[PDB]
Amino acid sequence: YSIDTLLLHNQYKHDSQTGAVNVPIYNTSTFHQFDVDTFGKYDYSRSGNPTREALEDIIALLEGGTKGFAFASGIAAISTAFLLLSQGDHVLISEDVYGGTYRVITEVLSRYGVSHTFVDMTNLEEIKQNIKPNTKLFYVETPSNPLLKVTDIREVSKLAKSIGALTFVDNTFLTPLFQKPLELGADVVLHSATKFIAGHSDVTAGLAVVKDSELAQKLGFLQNAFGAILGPQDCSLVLRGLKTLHVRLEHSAKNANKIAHYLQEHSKVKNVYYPGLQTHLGFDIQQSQATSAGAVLSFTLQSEDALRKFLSKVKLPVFAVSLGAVESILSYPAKMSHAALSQEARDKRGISNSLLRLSVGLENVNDLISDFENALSYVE
Amino acid sequence: YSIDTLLLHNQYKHDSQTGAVNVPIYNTSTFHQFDVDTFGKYDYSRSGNPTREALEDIIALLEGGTKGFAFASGIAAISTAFLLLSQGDHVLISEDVYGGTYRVITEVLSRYGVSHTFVDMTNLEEIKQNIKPNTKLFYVETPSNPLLKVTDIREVSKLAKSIGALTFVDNTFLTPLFQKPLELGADVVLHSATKFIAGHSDVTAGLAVVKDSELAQKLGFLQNAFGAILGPQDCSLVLRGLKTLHVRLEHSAKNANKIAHYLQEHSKVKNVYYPGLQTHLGFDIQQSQATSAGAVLSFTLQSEDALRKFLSKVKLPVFAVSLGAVESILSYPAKMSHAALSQEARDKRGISNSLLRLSVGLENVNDLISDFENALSYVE
Amino acid sequence: YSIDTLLLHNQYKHDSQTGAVNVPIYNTSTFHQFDVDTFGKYDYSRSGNPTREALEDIIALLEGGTKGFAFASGIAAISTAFLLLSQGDHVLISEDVYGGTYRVITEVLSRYGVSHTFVDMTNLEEIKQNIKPNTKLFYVETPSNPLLKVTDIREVSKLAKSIGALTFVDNTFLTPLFQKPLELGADVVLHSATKFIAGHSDVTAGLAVVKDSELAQKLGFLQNAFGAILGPQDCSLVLRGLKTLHVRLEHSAKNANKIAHYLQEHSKVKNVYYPGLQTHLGFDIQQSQATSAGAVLSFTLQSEDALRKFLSKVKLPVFAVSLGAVESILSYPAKMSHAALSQEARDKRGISNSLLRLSVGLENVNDLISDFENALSYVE
Amino acid sequence: YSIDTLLLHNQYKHDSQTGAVNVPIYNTSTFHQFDVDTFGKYDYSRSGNPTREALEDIIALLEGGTKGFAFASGIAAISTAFLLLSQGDHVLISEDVYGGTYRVITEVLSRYGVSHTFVDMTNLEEIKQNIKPNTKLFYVETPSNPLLKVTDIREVSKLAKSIGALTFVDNTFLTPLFQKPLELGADVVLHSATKFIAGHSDVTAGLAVVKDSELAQKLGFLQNAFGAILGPQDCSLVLRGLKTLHVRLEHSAKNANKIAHYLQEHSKVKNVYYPGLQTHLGFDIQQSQATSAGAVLSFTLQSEDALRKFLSKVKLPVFAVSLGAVESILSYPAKMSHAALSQEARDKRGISNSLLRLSVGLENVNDLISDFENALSYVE
Repeated sequence: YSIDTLLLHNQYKHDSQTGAVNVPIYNTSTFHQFDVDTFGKYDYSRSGNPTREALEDIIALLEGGTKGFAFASGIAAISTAFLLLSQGDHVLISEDVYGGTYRVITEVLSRYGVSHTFVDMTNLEEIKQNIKPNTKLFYVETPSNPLLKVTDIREVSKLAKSIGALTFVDNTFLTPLFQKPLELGADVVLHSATKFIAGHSDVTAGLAVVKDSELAQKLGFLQNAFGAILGPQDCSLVLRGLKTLHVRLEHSAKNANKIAHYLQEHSKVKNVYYPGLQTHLGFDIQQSQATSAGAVLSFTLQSEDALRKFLSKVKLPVFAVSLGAVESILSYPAKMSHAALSQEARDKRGISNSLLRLSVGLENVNDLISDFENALSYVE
Repeated sequence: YSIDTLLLHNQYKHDSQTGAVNVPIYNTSTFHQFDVDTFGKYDYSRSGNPTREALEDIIALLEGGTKGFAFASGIAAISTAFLLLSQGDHVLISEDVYGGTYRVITEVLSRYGVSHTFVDMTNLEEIKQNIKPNTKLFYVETPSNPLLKVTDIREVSKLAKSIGALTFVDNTFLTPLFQKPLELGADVVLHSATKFIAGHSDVTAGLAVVKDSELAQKLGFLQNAFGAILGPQDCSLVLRGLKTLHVRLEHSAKNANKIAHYLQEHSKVKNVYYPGLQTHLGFDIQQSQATSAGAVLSFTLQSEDALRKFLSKVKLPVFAVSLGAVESILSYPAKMSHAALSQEARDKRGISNSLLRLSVGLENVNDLISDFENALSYVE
Repeated sequence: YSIDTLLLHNQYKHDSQTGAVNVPIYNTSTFHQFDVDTFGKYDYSRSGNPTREALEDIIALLEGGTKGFAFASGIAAISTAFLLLSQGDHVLISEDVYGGTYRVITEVLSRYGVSHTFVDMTNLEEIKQNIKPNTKLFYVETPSNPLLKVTDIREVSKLAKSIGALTFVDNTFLTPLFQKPLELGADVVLHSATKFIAGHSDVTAGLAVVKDSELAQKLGFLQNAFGAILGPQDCSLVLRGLKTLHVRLEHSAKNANKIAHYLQEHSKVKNVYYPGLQTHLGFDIQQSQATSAGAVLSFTLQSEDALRKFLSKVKLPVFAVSLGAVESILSYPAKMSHAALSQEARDKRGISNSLLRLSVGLENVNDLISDFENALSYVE
Repeated sequence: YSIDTLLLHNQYKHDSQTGAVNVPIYNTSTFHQFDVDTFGKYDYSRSGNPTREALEDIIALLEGGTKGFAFASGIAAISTAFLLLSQGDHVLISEDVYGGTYRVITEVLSRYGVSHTFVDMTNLEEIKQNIKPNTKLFYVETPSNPLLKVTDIREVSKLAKSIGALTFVDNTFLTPLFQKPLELGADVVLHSATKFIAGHSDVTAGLAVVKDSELAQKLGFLQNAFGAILGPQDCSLVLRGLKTLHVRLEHSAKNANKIAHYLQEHSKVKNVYYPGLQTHLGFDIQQSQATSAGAVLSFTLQSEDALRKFLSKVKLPVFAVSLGAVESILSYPAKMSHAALSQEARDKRGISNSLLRLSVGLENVNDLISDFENALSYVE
């Protein structure tokens, strides 16, 4: 069976006891013990419960892993996975990482003797150069926000393997549908399920999957010990969202590709960043490790002036910090994700004041293209 | 107004826009920005949202604090508050702390150069003795599980203040109704809302309150940065539970006191541990810092044999790891909370194989006493 | 075991398969059939499901009945129970019935040849007088809104029995805790669970219980056939609310009694209507069929002017159409429940423009009495 | 904008007060009134609330109507719409109607002097023949279950209009995406939102839309008066489901068409019933009133023996009473929907013991076709 069938045909398609086609919501913190000595499958909801257990198994299945872990947020999943390191440990990490990941490495784990260097993970040499004797982790996020730069997961993993260092990949942007980091040599794959997996902007959630039973024991231990667990009612919303992940992402990715091609040929558009354009650096690497360019693109207008005119005229997209919704989302990274950086740090990452990110939702591609046409008509 | 009125008469008694007497559930991760430059009250649910904000303000109000913080679990609240420390920092902590707190200090923060000594916080001298130049935190849990030993919050706080060290108090057992650690000199108060606050065994939740605006900025920063947030639907269940906290705890505490007095006079009962018994060490300290002995007691039968006979015959209580439910809960700490300790560590904490904890629920006190009578009839 | 123990100690205290102390939410419309010929306990959620089934059994237990039925609203329960009648059938009904019941008899069932006469059910003679050969139903609501008039359930039932006519009792105001109409000769007992049973103003729900297996088959058939079912997530909120019904109502009823006695002695108060006042007509009948006067009272100020002054000054109560909340609710029946009547119909029911209803919540009785004192201070 | 854009771009895409991209869940029964005289937008949740109001407006928008009405179940929507009739009124109704509709006309409304004749609504002459002077309603369900017979909505409506009789259409099978009965002359359109609209088998819900403001006042009055309302938390699940209705139904309908063509050419299949087959009676009528054949087909094997062999071997579909799920559902109408009929009534409707219905979900069409191939391999 292909992965689009597995979203529906798995262990949780029908409850044994009742035939229920949806996993019941166990809104219970306490489980009665029918025996004094042996405890029963569940003692305590934080430790485990049937709703969370189903989401954990299904994400492990989608990513080709042995165990899955559900967290209160994607950043809680990322933070918990970093607790796998101890003081003294060094981290090579993408200079383009999610702002939340940036903040946890620089402001929290720095107080606990976990050091880091930010690097271009797309440059295998610059990576090689900054290796240290205590380097225990390579942290990859591909494709990158908001220019969709591509990291060669296989090559970064091989380098990590060569010094017994771990590889973590934040696979939020493409989901398990399009990219499977564990098959490419990653040790931990991390998701903000808040984004495309849940897909409806209605729940905050994080997932991690591993393939190694020792790492699984350690991450499971940290999930329970820090306690940043996804509540059962939130697991249920993620489980429901997962059921449409194939039809949502196939449609949004295909329409993102058409809109990228249309924007790349408009005379008022300076640059388009999308890994499905042949001229996009990483095009080759993307095709070798993923089965789609995804549903997110960025583009540059002529000036900050054009960009503000465009935003004032477009009707269809929501204007928000986030992505991966069934509604199209326009973001202004210079004013949102990257506002807190120096102008110099934004200039180095190519994050100009003319740049917009589009997360493509489920609107008719022809309505999205017309809405853009119309808004671009009032520019230049 | 007394605190039992404030549970209902506060800022959230009626929604401004609609009159709603309950805070709407904002099941939203994304907020549309109506302006390019200024953002609106909410950008992103993890950062803040109206449902979580109401629970945070109401727990701050109940504890007499300036800011409240809602987490995915009590242990996530405790773990996040420990991230206030850095490597090098030393912690004086209760040897009787919750097993989850024990595990995070000994197995996680020990890998980050945060050291600790476990002490009897009821012995001001033993505390004084183990102070170090780098001691930054005193961690109090009063009353203690499962012997309900009492810590003098005011005296421990004064000692902490005298070396510019922080005081944290885990106030899960008594709730803000009965004990207000911030008024007694604590810097952070911590709750498993999973227990009495929510009160219905149906949601996992943690709370922290502070009175100092700097600590509030730091803890708020850590809440967002690690991301172990309480989801809005779970906040709603905690908000609903809080509305009965006075009528639930007044009834359970009063019935716990009657059952403690009845058990202390039964010939088949060896010991009763309850801070409302005049003969309980800490009786005086409890009355000076709290307005009730609470809803939890422990007692010892003659042998492990009597205890197993009693458990086989009692009908009313649930048998579980937890407490603070509307259903009465019997626990066997030697087999549950403290199973993982050495026999020597259990012998030192007074945690014998004859000892049961009772969390008193809302059953008729006369039905509970009869059910105990009946079960004790088949013993000795 | 007393009824306050049965709220917690029943078939649903611990899930067989898992120990769950709360009934899982079966958010499922479809159940997989593991066999072609036999169907399994559940085929379809509207027909039945485990969450609704638990609420149905627990309300049957509380009311001393054989079967319970959960509906989308109290008025849906009342409307479904009226479908037990056919065209030609005549109904004797309380002239003081809930406005929703009034509207369904007069505007809907009147188009289907179900006729009625409105009567004082407190006058056994006026009832006797308006009996007809086709009278199939006596509809009782005791105590009445908003003057809390009392109907003798036993005597009305005996009269009904004597002509093979049914008795329905709307027991919303007192709940099964205080009044058990099935033990007093009623055939159907009806609840707005929206009110005291759920108790938190957060869910709309109706219940019906019967003791006769034929009526149970007919009402079950109508529940399924019209389909006005309570959804599983709403059943869960009602199940959660039921767990505090004893501690909520014991506190509110006791405080209602103190506030009734205090209002009856204030010089600016003209009348108090409460079945716990010795001078209240029905006092004797109430004590004979119920174990409390309940949590609702009404009172009259000197004028509409005093009433408006009082409302402008009181701080604690919410001002709303409803009752049975953990927050105290003041209502103005002349402007709310009974606005749509003629002045003549309000004059006959004693529903003056000086009259307020109070549903007593969980606020400190001394804060409620002070808040009333203070507001009455600005009157006369 | 096309309808697939309107599923996302409507009045509820962003909350005014907060930017919320999802409508908050108003779990509130009571609304505080800030004024004594005027009431505020909401008085009581049964009467109206913001979550239900959004679902009601969005379904009105999709069906091209002026008002929408949300009910506890599709059968509650159908039953409420029948309360538009009075005793004496006569109904012409499809002999193939949903079993719940059949039961309410024959067992409930028959006791209230509402008479009916069951007819082939696909035969304009047989309809014409059974008209009576008191005929007030024509009840259409197209396409029919389980042979997908097609009713000419325009022609049935014209006939109804010609005697001032109402037209109701149950549009559950095609949804507003594919068929708009109000544009074809229907007065009321009815949905089981339980099926494709919600689409995830996780909520029971009904909808009705009208275009006429008088009918809207009458149906709104009956929605409130009988009280068979959809709770806010259930409205939220329907609102969430609606967001994927285009990508779900476009995929399922396209795959249903491929599977219908594949089954029609298999040598072990006797008949295929699908309105997208050129040889299906109603093919022409379907294309004239709808933009797709939909996601449901039926087919006949050689014998009851083949059918039981096929069911024993197929792996992918769930086996259930229902349809319109993201999981493929096989049903056996002779044993499920139509078990309760005489063999003669099933013989007349063409509902043989060799017939299966398939509701196509979101599985890979090639996995569904292979799973059928494989199972058919063990037959004949």
